[PDB]
Amino acid sequence: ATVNQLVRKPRARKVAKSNVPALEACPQKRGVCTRVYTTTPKKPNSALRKVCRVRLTNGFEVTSYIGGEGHNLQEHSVILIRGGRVKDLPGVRYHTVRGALDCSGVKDRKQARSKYGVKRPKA
Amino acid sequence: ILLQLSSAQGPEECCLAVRKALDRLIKEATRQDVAVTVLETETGRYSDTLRSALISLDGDNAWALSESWCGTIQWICPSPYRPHHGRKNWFLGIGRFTADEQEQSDAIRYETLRSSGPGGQHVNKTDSAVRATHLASGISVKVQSERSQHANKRLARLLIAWKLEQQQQENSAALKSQRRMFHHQIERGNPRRTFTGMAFIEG
Amino acid sequence: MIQEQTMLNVADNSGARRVMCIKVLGGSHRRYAGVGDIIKITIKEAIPRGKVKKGDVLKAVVVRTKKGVRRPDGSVIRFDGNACVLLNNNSEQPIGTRIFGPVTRELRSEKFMKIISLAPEVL
RNA sequence: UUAGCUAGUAGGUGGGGUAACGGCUCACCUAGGCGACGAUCCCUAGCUGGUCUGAGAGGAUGACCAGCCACACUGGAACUGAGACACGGUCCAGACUCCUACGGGAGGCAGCAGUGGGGAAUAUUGCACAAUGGGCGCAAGCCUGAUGCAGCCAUGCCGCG
RNA sequence: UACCCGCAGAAGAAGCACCGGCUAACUCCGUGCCAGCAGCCGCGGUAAUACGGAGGGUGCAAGCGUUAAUCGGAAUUACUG
RNA sequence: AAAAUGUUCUACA
Ligand SMILES: [Mg+2]
Ligand SMILES: [Mg+2]
Ligand SMILES: [Mg+2]
Ligand SMILES: [Mg+2]
Ligand SMILES: [Mg+2]
Ligand SMILES: [Mg+2]
Ligand SMILES: [Mg+2]
Ligand SMILES: [Mg+2]
Ligand SMILES: [Mg+2]
Ligand SMILES: [Mg+2]
Ligand SMILES: [Mg+2]
Ligand SMILES: [Mg+2]
Ligand SMILES: [Mg+2]
Ligand SMILES: [Mg+2]
Ligand SMILES: [Mg+2]
Ligand SMILES: [Mg+2]
Ligand SMILES: [Mg+2]
Ligand SMILES: [Mg+2]
Ligand SMILES: [Mg+2]
Ligand SMILES: [Mg+2]
Ligand SMILES: [Mg+2]
Ligand SMILES: [Mg+2]
Ligand SMILES: [Mg+2]
Ligand SMILES: [Mg+2]
Ligand SMILES: [Mg+2]
Ligand SMILES: [Mg+2]
Repeated sequence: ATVNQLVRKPRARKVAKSNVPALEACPQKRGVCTRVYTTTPKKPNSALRKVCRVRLTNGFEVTSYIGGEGHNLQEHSVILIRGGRVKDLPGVRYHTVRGALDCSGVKDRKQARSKYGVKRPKA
Repeated sequence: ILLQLSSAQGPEECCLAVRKALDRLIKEATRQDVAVTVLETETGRYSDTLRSALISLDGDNAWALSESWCGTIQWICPSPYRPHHGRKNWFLGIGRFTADEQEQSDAIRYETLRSSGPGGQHVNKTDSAVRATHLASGISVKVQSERSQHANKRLARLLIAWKLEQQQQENSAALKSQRRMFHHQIERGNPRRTFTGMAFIEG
Repeated sequence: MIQEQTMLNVADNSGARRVMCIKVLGGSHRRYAGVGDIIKITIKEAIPRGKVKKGDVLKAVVVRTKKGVRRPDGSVIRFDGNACVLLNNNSEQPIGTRIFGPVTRELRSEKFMKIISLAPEVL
């Protein structure tokens, strides 16, 4: 607080760590689904959340969320992950990008399509 | 063939569901000419509820039945044990295991040699230890805990018997471990089949 | 003139620096391997990132000996040390892609023509 | 949670050396020099004008454009020269690629395009020296992937439909 | 080439996100703690403005969302403070 | 004097 104290040892800034470290400050990373499975959300939610254990090009082995209804992902599927935590699944800090490199778009979806990789339906 | 009806980690309603799905599978096997026999049967808090069940089937039609039932069984019923619980999707697991083993034949083969840790002239020279080997097993013992060949050979017979008995025991114990681990790998989601109501009314 | 326990240098770039002959192949009670002879080796020393690893058991062809080789005119060619080329157990083709130091004409045979071609100099 | 570091080290004399001062170097002498006002060591990093943000103070940052530095396959070295220890010079060594008659040779896109690879991701193997600038030349002119342009991309800003 | 002039004809040219609170914009249907959503608070277990579709609406618009990243909000390292 | 534990989510601007 004293000016002398600050001169001797200045205000040390709080270092902030990333909550998406496996992206290594990249908007997305390509990875391979080492396995595709379902898990249970923590309290108070209830579902099978669909997740993929994915090995990225940068070596990280992370768990990613597979959003939307239904997916075609299997093992050895090459997907993009974009980051963004799924709150009620602990330890799931990345989302799979729907419509990227192996992951299909969500079938028969009509609104918020760009969020799920769905082409504009034609009439 | 050797299905395992389990309520995974689900509550007394999942146990009741295991008891009702077991009955439903009984009825389907009977109408489809398959016989069902309970082998291991663990119950929940209530006697009519089934914590788990082990089932033996029979025939080629048994495979079709096991394929129609293996997976997650979902029961849509409001709890009869908790009045206004809210959860109504008790999930089961049905999974075949095939805990089968063959009784490898008594084809022991004996080779009698000197003993290790001799202690004496007549011992240094006599051949009294008996090394027994079970053919088509891989079990080789060496008994030398007696003064004479013949006692060692008899102990070697008993010890081959006992080592096959263990081989049986670790085999059955690994099946035990697999069967409980089934109780933790039951995804309480995508149901192979869904039954509703208090009377399992559909399939 | 190589026997069991003999340490050879490695005339290729497979990664090994030192190997030990653990078997002279091709005959019961066979004592020595000269140049051109296939020996069984265990790798005692290897570079950190090479095709072969320390403790690997594989084959090798002796290419230089300190005992030397005799020629039909009675001449002898000796080398300052013993050296071998690592070979695959089954194919008996060299593992490395580069042959270091000179080799000799006794390798001129369809089994090791690849070694002969890759060698910088053939005495 | 690196506290001690330093022997050409610090200084002096003299000789040598440099375009020039100088431990720059050498010989000898002295025993110093740096360090809590952080030396040494470790990790990270081109620096700046600036850029973004912020009311500001600050925080973050250094892509483009411009100044400076450094590097030119890796490690060294000098030569030539006003200027280099020199991207498209030399010599040596090394790794890699290639040629070979096996003796021995060749090469270096971090120039512009382009290819493969890596990657979430970043473009054409374009036109022209007409302009500006540069080298050489008395000049004409030649050369100039600088540059001017054009191609591709909503990548951004702005305008319009 | 810019630019100008003439010709034809509305022709050739609108999407993206959102609509429980924060935060501008609400209803119906489907679904029934499932499927799913989610930045946080939280939604969903039959009357869901929160899921998915539709109608409507809101915000932006040749862009719109998401992700990453920095600062801000954070007086949350405070010299200002 | 001695007296341990307790099931579950719970609705209502
Ligand atoms: Mg929407
Ligand atoms: Mg005794
Ligand atoms: Mg005797
Ligand atoms: Mg001087
Ligand atoms: Mg650097
Ligand atoms: Mg402020
Ligand atoms: Mg390079
Ligand atoms: Mg060099
Ligand atoms: Mg000169
Ligand atoms: Mg330089
Ligand atoms: Mg070049
Ligand atoms: Mg290039
Ligand atoms: Mg490429
Ligand atoms: Mg690639
Ligand atoms: Mg192209
Ligand atoms: Mg010109
Ligand atoms: Mg030219
Ligand atoms: Mg544009
Ligand atoms: Mg509102
Ligand atoms: Mg939504
Ligand atoms: Mg309800
Ligand atoms: Mg409804
Ligand atoms: Mg909403
Ligand atoms: Mg911030
Ligand atoms: Mg601040
Ligand atoms: Mg207790």
